[PDB]
Amino acid sequence: RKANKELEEKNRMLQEDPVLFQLYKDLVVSQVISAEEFWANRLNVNATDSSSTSNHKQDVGISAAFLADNLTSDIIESIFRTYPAVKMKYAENVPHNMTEKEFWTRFFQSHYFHRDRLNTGSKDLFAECAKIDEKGLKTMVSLGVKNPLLDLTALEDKPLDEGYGISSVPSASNSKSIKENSNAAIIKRFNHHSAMVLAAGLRQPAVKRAKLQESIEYEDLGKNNSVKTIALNLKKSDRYYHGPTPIQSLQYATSQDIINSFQSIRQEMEAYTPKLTQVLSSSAASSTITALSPGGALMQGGTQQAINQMVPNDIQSELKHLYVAVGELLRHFWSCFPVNTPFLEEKVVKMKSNLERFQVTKLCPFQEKIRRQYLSTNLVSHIEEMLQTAYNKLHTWQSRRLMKK
Amino acid sequence: GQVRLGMMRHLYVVVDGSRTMEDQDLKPNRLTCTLKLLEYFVEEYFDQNPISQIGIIVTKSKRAEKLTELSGNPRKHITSLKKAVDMTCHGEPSLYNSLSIAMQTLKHMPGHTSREVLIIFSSLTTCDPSNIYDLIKTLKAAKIRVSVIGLSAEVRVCTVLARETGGTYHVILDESHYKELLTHHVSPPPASSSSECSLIRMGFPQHTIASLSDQDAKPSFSMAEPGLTLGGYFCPQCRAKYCELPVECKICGLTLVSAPHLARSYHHLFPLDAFQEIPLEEYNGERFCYGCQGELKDQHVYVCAVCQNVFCVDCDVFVHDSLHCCPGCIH
Amino acid sequence: MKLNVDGLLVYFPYDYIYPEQFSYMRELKRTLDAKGHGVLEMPSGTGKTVSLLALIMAYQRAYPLEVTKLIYCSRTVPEIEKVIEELRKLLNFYEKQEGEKLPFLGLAL
Amino acid sequence: YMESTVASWYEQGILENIQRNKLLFIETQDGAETSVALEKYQEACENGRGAILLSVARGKVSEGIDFVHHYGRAVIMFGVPYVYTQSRILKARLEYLRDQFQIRENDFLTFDAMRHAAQCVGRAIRGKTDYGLMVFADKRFARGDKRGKLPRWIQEHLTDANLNLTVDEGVQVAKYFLRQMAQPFHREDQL
Amino acid sequence: LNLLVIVVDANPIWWGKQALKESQFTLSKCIDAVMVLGNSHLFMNRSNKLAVIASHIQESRFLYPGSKDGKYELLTSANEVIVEEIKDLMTKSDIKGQHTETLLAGSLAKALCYIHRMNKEVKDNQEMKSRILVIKAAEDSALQYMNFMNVIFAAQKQNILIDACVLDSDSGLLQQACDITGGLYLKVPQMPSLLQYLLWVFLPDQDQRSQLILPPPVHVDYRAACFCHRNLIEIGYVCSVCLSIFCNFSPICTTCETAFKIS
Ligand SMILES: [Zn+2]
Ligand SMILES: [Zn+2]
Ligand SMILES: [Zn+2]
Ligand SMILES: [Zn+2]
Repeated sequence: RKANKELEEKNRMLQEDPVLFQLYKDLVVSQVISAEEFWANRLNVNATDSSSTSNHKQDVGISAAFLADNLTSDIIESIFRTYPAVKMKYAENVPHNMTEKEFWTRFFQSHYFHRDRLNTGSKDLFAECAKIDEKGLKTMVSLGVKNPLLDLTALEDKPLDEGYGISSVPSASNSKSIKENSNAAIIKRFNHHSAMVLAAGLRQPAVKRAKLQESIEYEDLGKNNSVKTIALNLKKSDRYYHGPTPIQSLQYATSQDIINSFQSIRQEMEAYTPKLTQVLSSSAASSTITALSPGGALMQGGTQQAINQMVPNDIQSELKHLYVAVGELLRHFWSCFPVNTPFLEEKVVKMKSNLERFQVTKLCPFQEKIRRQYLSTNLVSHIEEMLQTAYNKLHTWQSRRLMKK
Repeated sequence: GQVRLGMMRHLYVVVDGSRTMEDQDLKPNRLTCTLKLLEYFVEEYFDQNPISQIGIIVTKSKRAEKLTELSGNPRKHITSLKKAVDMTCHGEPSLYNSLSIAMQTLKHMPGHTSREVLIIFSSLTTCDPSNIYDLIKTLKAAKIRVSVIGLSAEVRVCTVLARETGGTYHVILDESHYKELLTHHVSPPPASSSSECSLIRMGFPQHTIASLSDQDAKPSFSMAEPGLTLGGYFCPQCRAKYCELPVECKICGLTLVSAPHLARSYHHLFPLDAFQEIPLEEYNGERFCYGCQGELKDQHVYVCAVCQNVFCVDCDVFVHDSLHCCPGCIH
Repeated sequence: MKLNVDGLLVYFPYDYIYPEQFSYMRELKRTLDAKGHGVLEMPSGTGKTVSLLALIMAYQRAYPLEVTKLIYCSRTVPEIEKVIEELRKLLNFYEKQEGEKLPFLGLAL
Repeated sequence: YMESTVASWYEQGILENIQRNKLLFIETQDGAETSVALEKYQEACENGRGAILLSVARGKVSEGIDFVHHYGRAVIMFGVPYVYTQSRILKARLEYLRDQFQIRENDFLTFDAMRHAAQCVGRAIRGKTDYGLMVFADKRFARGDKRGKLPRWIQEHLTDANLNLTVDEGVQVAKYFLRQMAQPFHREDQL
Repeated sequence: LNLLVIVVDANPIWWGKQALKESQFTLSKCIDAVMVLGNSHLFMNRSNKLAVIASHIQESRFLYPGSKDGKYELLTSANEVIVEEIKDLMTKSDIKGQHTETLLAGSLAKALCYIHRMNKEVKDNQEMKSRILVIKAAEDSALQYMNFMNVIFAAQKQNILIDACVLDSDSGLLQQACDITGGLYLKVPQMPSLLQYLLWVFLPDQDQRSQLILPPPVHVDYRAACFCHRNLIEIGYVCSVCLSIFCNFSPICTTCETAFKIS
């Protein structure tokens, strides 16, 4: 059982697959495989179902604001990633002047889920933060990342040297009323939300110049299509012409013999239409029918399939469980064998492999005392042969380690 | 076949889970049409090379789901494609999630074996949890080739991903055009200089029967819904019964390939001689086409590079498609 | 590619030949032959500065005395920078075609 | 008009559908916000997500910046550019032009609007080997008074079948054109 | 509508030795058996079509391309054209030291393309089943193996079954061709009685063959010998660059002449 946690992980793997559970039970009785080792094999996979996550790249807060209905809906998780400040405020309020249940009461409170104030829905507060932070990024903050260019005022020469020229209304602050002013605020929220969606995903002349560098030149001009695909040249085409299967017939004769055979075949072909071959054909047919018919001699028919047992399908299922358990053990022994590195640690790993192989052979002997004695079948001999092959490789490794010593 | 080709190819197929596949831009719904063409492509890919294997992953709602495990059997992939038609296929697929899992699976596979990923997108818009550009840099570091096929759309991001990994971007202008792209995918691409090339040990398992009428036969069961396996191929390294001859032994890690399968891939090593086509008879040596021993019914002459034997259009098309040899040269 | 105006050979860095470009060059040459301002409509897809500079430079090489100086005016400062960069690329191709050293003076204000 | 149209679109179930198809990057009166919207529009195209930017043809900012072909595959013109708040200065100039020369006041107004509109329309094409779509949503273009003011090279590309297209028919023709240009062009084909 | 194509490997030297032996079976008897089988195939279904091809040592000739005795006119005409073709090819032969054995692969390649042109001629709405019958008396050639393998793959791609009967000795190339195609492989002990064997198994249509009981095709072993020293190995290293079997690992691969990369 090792660690109570390792044992629970092994139990979960056994629960997932019925065939695996039977193999695990046989190994536990044998003691060939540790519960921790079984848990490690179960946890020997790639990543998770969603691996990293499933965050959106557009309209993350505008996916289903107060329309889908903490860590409940994936929508609200994407919204938390989209606005870090809103997520931080929610986390701080969780035990301070508010609870999670209280936050849910606020979520469905009137003027929010009911959309009776600030229109929108559950992204109303998010949009308020967006507009405010966009105005702050246009006043207090600016373009933090600004190199040779990558800016706005610096990108367009120097801001707007419009030192009282003729055009200025454009940004007419003194004139913003309510309807048009509200629409301008909505544009600010959308622009900030797009930046926030980019922020959720990852936890200008300079851009144009980089694109120009990518466009300049070609991959073919650099090298070719797939980098530098090396040419393939074969010194001997003759070796391929020769067949791996052994030559069935290989015989020759003298040139004079070839002339004699040609003369006889020329005479034989000219003779034709014997007609009276019926007597020979009738005698030949009588011999052929007996061989061609399934009854009688000269017929190729085997497939005895005489499995005298109680329930053969159940016996086959028991063998499959034994094969799965033995195969997993053989895979572990082969991994240890691959890393030879003849040393003291390698000898310890080889001793562990031997112990597990011997315990698997004891399990095969117990299986022989089961359905190979009661039902007189379960041919565990093949499973024993696979274990013997692993033992033979272990014996070869021991010989190599002795030669190294 | 002058360029180096990968004898073992772990091609990976990614199918879009977007609602756009459900929308019928073509006369049939795109998801069903693409899956049917993929089924033909999977069968052709396995037929062209038995050693090469395919793995299918479908991303739905930005979550990666493995439609089929990488395997040498085409039928299992075809069954998974039928299941994909059954699936809702609703919500934007995640390019990042599928690529990350596929790349991790490829990392386990040996560097010398060619590792490739094929992606089909029905929507120009791409939605993923993590930035696509960061993943493309990771793919460049890994020994993986990525080819992206857009459906009736051209995407700069997909082209950039393909060029960086050495893959070729493709556009599905027509269903027939998509079949041609799949035929190009079935053919092995030239091996990159970065890709490792090394001799690989091969185990050849001769089939073992039940000796003489079950003479002390080693009756088995399922050693990678079976019965009593008395007559089966044995892995040479571990002497274990195996149901299918072209299956890599899981415990040994040693690929098992039959001699006829190697003979099939011999044609790939040497390119077929091109046949020059002239509408004019041009004093043709033989009125009868050499291949079918019959006079041409149309004014087309095919001339081989060396033998220069006459070939009719039907013979020329068949020779490239299946024969993979010049009949006049064989004589 | 070299283009003959019958007074000089015009060298194109792109080396791309178009029927519209050939028709434009003939019409522009007629405008160049007869002094008197004039308005010419050129398609947006072709670069205005690259096409105009190549013919003007060839005419200036053929007839240096006629034009003491060349002045280019652009509405925006980035366009002024683009004209100078395109002129520099055109000069480099001209330098490869002619003598190894081909000094030219270009100013952006 | 653009702000008013957006407000009407938000009330109807149209703007939300447009947002799903493409990220919205409406231009703003503030210069810094307009530059941020343009940069965000470029970033979405690099990402491959659909990006839509709403801009004013009359505004000088649109004239100053030409959209890159990758950033803006298709350019759409709605209506004919006009100034609602235009002062008496333009009207006085039109009368002065009539007295000094021989220019029709209506013809000058149509020509002035068209030269700005044509410049905005012709930003999709930056190179000979490029694919671009130009769409006009105004009936006057169909009448042809606007078409005559438009440059001759654009008129040669324009077709009677293209003129007065139905909204569904125009979108279908554009989709067919994109499928035809999806396959890569070749240098020999240009020659 | 079933197409049966019969390809016979004819070696003048081997057939001449049979004539010198003076055994009752003769090359003439073998062709007579093929013609009787062909008449029966046409007789059972008018739609069914018969094509007969004979392989010479250096070339392949297609034999197939009234009721005087009351025999069906079409059967009589088909037999007459075959009789003229077979006699002309057999009477005159050219002795070559390089190629004393007839090329079955060349004849098979011609047959497969001929079936392909005929299939194109056949209307798409009507369905045609294509099967090949091969009779081989010539010895197998190691050089012909590369050409032979490609023709088997062409038959597999075109889904044409190949059925082969061997008069004297089973051929490894021929048995492998039947195994890949899935066509039945049979060995005939008595050469004079070959016609009776053809009628029982080869003559019936694929639907008829399932209904009747026919002897199972012989299992084909798979043998891998390295071409380096022509020696069979249970395990052979295969070079990635040239796909060539090696009895033992080689630092430098002779077949492609490239040097294996060593870490
Ligand atoms: Zn093994
Ligand atoms: Zn032919
Ligand atoms: Zn040839
Ligand atoms: Zn090699």
